[PDB]
Amino acid sequence: TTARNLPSGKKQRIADLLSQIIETLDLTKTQYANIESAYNGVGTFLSEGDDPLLQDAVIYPQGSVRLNTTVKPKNEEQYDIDLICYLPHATQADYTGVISAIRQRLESHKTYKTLLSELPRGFRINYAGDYHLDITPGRDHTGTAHPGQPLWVVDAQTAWKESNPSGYAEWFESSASVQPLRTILVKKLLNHIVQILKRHRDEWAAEQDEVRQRCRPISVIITTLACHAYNHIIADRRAYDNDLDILLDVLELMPDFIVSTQGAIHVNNPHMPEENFAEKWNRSEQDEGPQRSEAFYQWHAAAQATFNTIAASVGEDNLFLSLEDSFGKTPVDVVRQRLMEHMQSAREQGSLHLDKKTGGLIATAGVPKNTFYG
Amino acid sequence: VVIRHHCKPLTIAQQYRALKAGGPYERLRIIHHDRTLLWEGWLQPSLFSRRYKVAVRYSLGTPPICVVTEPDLFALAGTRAIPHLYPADKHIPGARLCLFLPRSQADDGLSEWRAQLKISDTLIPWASLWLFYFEQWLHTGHWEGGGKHPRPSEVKNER
Repeated sequence: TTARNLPSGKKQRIADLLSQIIETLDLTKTQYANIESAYNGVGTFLSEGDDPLLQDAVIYPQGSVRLNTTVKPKNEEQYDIDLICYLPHATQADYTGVISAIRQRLESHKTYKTLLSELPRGFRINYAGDYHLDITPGRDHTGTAHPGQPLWVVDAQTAWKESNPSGYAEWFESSASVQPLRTILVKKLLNHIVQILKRHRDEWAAEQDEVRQRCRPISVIITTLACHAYNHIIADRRAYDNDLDILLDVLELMPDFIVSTQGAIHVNNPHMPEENFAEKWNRSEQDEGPQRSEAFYQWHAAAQATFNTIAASVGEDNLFLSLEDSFGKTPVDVVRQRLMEHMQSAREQGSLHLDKKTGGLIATAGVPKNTFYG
Repeated sequence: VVIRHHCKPLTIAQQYRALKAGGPYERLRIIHHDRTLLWEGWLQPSLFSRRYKVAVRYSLGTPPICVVTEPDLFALAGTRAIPHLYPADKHIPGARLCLFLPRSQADDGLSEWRAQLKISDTLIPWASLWLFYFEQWLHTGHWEGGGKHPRPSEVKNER
C-alpha cells in the first residue's frame, strides 16, 4: 500500500498525528521571552562599555531562532540559540580588537564571567540546564546591494567570510505566508513541514554509523530546498488537498534544486550569491564532501519510504508502533495518552456516538454506562 | 428514572426492524418459531482498525450474548487470556464477550442492559467499544478501560 492511494480521512489523521507530535518538540513563548531578555541584557551590558570599537553593538537572533523552526534536541536538556553582534564602527577593525573587547568585558561582569566558555568561532554563555547563547562578532560589508545585511563573520582560516542572515529570514517569512489553493467542498505550514523533516532526520541519523552521522544533512540546506520546492508548488497553482503528499511532493522536488556547475555544487542563498551552504559538499578531501551529498539522497529515499510503511499500517496497535519507530517514543506517548483521556471524558460526558455505517466510535447516540471485565 | 413499571419486555417484532436500519447485515433470521433472532455483520472500531464479524442472539426472558466470530481476535491475541476466548454456549465458534454488569451485583435492581432497551442501540456500541480497548491492550499492556475484575474467592458470575 502506497501513501498516495489512501482515502483522505486516513491521510488527514496521519497529518494530525505528525503535527501533534511536533507540537511537543517546539519551545513555548515564555521560554522565548526568557532568551530574548537574556541576550538583550547582554547587549545592553555591551553598550555600557567605555571601549570605542565595541560601541553600538546590536544583538539580533539567527538560525532556528529567527525562522521559528525550533525542535527540542533529543536526549539533550539544553536548547541552541545563536546570536551575532553588529558593529557599525568596526568596518576596518581587526580580529584581536573585537575579540578582546568582548572577552575581557564578558569576564568583567559578575553574572556572565563564570558561565563564559570560549569557542573557535566565537563566545558562548552557559546558562545551566535550560538553554545557551551563541555569539559571533561581525563587521559590515559594503559594495553590493541587498534588503540590507551584507556582513562578514569570523573564521580562523580567512578571518572574514560573507554571510547575509536577515535577507534569508525575510525571504522565508514572505514565502511561507502564502497558502496553497484549496478545493471547494460541499506557525506557518512550511515551518511545520521543515520541523517534521528535521525531526525525522534527527531520529534517522542515530542509527547510522560514524561517517553518516558526521556527514548528516544540515538544517539550512534542507530549509532552503524545502522553501524553493514550496515556492514552485505555489507558483504551479497545483491543487493540494492530500496532506503528506505535500511532504512527498516537496521532498521529491528538493533533489532537483541541487545545482552542479563545473564540478562544483552550489546551493546558494537566493539573496546573497557568494556563500555556498554546500561548500562542505564541494570540497573532497578524503571523500569527506562526496559522502555528504550521499546522506541527503539516502535520507530522501528513507523519508519517501516511511510514509509508505505508515500507510501500510493496519490496526491501531501497528500505527502507534510505526509512529514510535519513525518519530520517537516519548513524543508518541503523550499523544496516545491525550487521545485516551479525551475518549474517556467522552464516555463520561456522553458524546460517544455510534456511526451508522461501520459502528465506529465517534469522539466529540451517547453510549450508556457500562463495565467491561477483562 | 421514575417511570411506570407497567412496561414489560417487548415483542420480537420491535427489535426485528431496528437492527436493519443501522449498518449492513449479511443475515437476520427468525429461528425456533419466533423464539430467537440472529444478527451478523462487520464492525470496525477505528479508522485504521481491523475488520470484525459480530453475531448476536436473543430470547425473551434470557440475557443476550455477543460473540466475535471472525477474526479469531488476531490469533487469540498472542496467548494471555483476557479477550475471553470462551466455549460460547456451544453453538457459535467464537470468543464470547461480556458487555454489561449482571443484575446480581446491581443493588438498585436495574441492570445496565434491560429488555426495555433494544439490541442495536447499546449492545453493538458496547461491543465496538470493547474491541477498541482490546486492540489498545496489545500496545499498552494494560486494560486502560473499566478495570472491574473479581478474584475467585470474591467472584460472582452470571453467564
